[PDB]
Amino acid sequence: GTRQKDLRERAERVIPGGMYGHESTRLLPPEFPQFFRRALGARIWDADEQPYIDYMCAYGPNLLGYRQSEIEAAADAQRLLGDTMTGPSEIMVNLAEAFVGMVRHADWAMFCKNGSDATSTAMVLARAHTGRKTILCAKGAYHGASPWNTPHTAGILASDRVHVAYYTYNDAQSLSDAFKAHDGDIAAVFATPFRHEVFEDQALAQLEFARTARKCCDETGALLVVDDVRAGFRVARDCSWTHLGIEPDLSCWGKCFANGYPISALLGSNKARDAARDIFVTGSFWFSAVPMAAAIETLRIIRETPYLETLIASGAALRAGLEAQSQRHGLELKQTGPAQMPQIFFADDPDFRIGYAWAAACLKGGVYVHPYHNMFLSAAHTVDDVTETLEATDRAFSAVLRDFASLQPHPILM
Amino acid sequence: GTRQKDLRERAERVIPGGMYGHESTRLLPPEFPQFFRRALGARIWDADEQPYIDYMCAYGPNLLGYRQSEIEAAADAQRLLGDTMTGPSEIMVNLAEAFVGMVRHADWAMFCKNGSDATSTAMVLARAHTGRKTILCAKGAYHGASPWNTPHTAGILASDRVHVAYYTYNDAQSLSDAFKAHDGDIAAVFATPFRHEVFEDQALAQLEFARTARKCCDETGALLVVDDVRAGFRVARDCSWTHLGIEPDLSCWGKCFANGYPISALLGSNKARDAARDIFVTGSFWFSAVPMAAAIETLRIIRETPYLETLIASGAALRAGLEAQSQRHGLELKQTGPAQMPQIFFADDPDFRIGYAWAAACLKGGVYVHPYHNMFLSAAHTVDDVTETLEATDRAFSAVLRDFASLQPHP
Ligand SMILES: Cc1ncc(COP(=O)(O)O)c(CN)c1O
Ligand SMILES: Cc1ncc(COP(=O)(O)O)c(CN)c1O
Ligand SMILES: [Mg+2]
Repeated sequence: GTRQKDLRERAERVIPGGMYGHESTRLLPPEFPQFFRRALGARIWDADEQPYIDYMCAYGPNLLGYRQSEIEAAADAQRLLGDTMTGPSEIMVNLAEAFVGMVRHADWAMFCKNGSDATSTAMVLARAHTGRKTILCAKGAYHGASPWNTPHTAGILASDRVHVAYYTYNDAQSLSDAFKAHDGDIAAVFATPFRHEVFEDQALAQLEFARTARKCCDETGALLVVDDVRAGFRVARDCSWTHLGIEPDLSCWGKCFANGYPISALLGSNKARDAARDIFVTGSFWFSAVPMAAAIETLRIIRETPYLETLIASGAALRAGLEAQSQRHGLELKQTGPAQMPQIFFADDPDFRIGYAWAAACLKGGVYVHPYHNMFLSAAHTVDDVTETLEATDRAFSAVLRDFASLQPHPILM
Repeated sequence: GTRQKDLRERAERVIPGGMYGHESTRLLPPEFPQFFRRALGARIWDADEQPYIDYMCAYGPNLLGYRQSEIEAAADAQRLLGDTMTGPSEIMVNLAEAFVGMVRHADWAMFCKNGSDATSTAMVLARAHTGRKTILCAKGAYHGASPWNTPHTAGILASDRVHVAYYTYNDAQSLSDAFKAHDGDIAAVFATPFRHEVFEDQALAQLEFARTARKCCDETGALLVVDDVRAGFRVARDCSWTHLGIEPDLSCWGKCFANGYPISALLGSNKARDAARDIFVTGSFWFSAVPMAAAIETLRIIRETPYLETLIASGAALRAGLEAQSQRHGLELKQTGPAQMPQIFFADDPDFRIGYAWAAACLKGGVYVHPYHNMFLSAAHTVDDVTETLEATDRAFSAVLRDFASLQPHP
């Protein structure tokens, strides 16, 4: 609309490319809005005041609803006291106690801003702890956008990641072999708790893979690092490997544990405490109290309320509804990963032209779904939201069938 | 006091060493409180409700006073709309226009969280722009706590910084020599706008040094990056090298441009725009609107009010007062760098025993000063605050003289 077009014209002049990073719409159909005006519960409004039921949950942070009144009350109370001060607030202690108490593997916490801050801290910690160099990551796994791990390597030197080595996710043989390929020199294994990457089907972690990670780390003294920045608190009320009976040495957390306030965390066992004290990591904003107050109230709600069961039920209902609509319209889906963090692709759609068209058509019905990145459910998504969503998705399936002969892949994608 | 001691005991159990990073009190005298309860204007209150006139300004962020009412009203207005959303707020555009408008060398802005995010982005951008490897930094200059730049190297590999090379700050010949030592391979020169580092006297940047940096960059196509995360908006209303007449290609900003709200920025000229589009930098929280709304209002106040002149006047008064006071007591100071971001050391105090004792004695008088790290003035510090500060500093000078024979360095 008129406001979006003005904003895009202006943005291109003063922001490289008009926008950047994971929230850029550059690889989405052109009808996706870039700039928003407001948000509440499970909904966002674009600059032209069109509402969307939001299945990105702000790319993860919106766990409980935008402007959730209890979290905003806790943030308000802390803001009357102080935020970014010469030292941390006393409540930093309360937050570390609360987080450590919830995470069975952890005896301590460190707070930072970005999830990338937490994964980088984990990497440096493991090198200090072991005196070894090699960090093992799954090929194509996203752990942040630092030089060591950013997925797109313009301006990145080989030397920035020369001591990162790779294994195939969910392949126990591949991981075992990676330990032996750098025999005696493994500082850490990083693993996301499931496979959650762009343009790729999701897949749950396999027990044998997770056991092999834990066993090889135990045998060698390497630290097991679960990167829970994305899945944290939508799989479980603890580390997302809890249900596999596999406890890491370090876990990284972010996005949603203050329901949108900027704070991330490294949780660590006592095994790793000395190395955590030896490294030097910090930032201007890492000791700010208002995000910590929001985190304390979010963690309370996580502990004390059926938020998790609620958002999973909404996810499951959406999944079932799309399966049924899929069969009716003759357009097979691949719905993968947990229903509460779903990847929803079309079968037999290798250039994504079908998925792109369908996602764009859902916008016209007031639904924001994503053709290449996993989605997310919030505890604020209602049974009514899901019913209304499925009316939009029905029409989107019809629009894709109607326009099927004229569909084109995204040019920049191509 | 009692609450501080309970908190340190509890902290030790659930946080490595009870605290970490630049706000840890580990290297300060033991009477420095680690944990605080509240903050307002130029004052902080510790966990035992003792007020201090605060000369750290939260280590830079507090430019206009804690809980500054206009910035909080602007933050409130945005919070009723939305903060961390599926895309940025429309106000991201307003913020970029405002920041670009204020910064003469800049045509575009990118926003992030940490100052370290901005400096890292500048590094990657320069390598993408030039296709070269070597980043030149001043020996001992702090640009963040990433693997490539962190000052303490536990867990850091040689390979993390093998393409960072060093020059001597304020030494034009050293910088020129460093270009030639990596001939045709310089991606960027990073410089803080003055020397501002721990345990060291500060020094203003020399014109010939800055001109050399600009000229060597111009000749080689390397990018000149001014790291203004610390000094930004306390030296000038533009890049802190504005008074030298030297414009960088990139400048890095953070700490105070949203008066405590967490947001940082890379500002760049069109020369660097293509490379800025080519690199991939992002974060979950980098597109949040409320820090951007605080930033817009902070930047307006910076442009439209005499905040700079106010904090400079306060810094100048404090410096002249301490000069006179120290001389009366026969204890010479080294007050270095800008008066509004002062380093206050004692002459002939190589193990900091005197400065530590003095700084500790200031706490008893309700004044928070730092014996090894530069301090900061805010526009909320008043003439009466300086007068009251000087009463406490006087007593601290007397305390140091009384206990002089017994002073011991920090363990
Ligand atoms: C000049 C300079 N540059 C970069 C940084 C990094 O900022 P942050 O701590 O917010 O990551 C700092 C922080 N002291 C700084 O002083
Ligand atoms: C699993 C995972 N780890 C780390 C990060 C990095 O977090 P941030 O973008 O907040 O720096 C992300 C962000 N997508 C993530 O999904
Ligand atoms: Mg625990």
